[PDB]
Amino acid sequence: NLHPIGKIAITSVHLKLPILKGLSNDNLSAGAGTMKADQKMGEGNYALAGHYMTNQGILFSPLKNVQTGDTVAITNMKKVYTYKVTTKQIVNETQVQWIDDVAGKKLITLVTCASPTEGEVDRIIVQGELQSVKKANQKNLKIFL
Repeated sequence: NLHPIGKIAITSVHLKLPILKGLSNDNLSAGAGTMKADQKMGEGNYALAGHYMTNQGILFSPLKNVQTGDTVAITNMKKVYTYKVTTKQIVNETQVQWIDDVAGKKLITLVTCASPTEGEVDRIIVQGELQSVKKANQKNLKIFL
């Protein structure tokens, strides 16, 4: 009953998760939560956060293995938005500007803890630039199966 609004896939690290609205603890434990109220796929800077791991095991920790040039795809089941990773950084939690819209860019920004340890102050940031928007047909949706 979290009601996913989409899905994210990063084939390079075998990540496939629901996208959920907002950063509730439940959302962050189940998938990628939207970091801003008003963001839209394929527009501005689409920001998503998830826990590094849960009780069960890994969640967003595979971000640590994502490299520049990797593709990240999201869908709302209407269109598929494919982004190409332009940076991966470990930053301090205070660097909130990473999720801000950037004039003349269409970005995705993925955020998780730098580690599972108590009171971790650092975050893994994976950011990418929109490469394509395609109709959510069988061919383009396959990667989300």
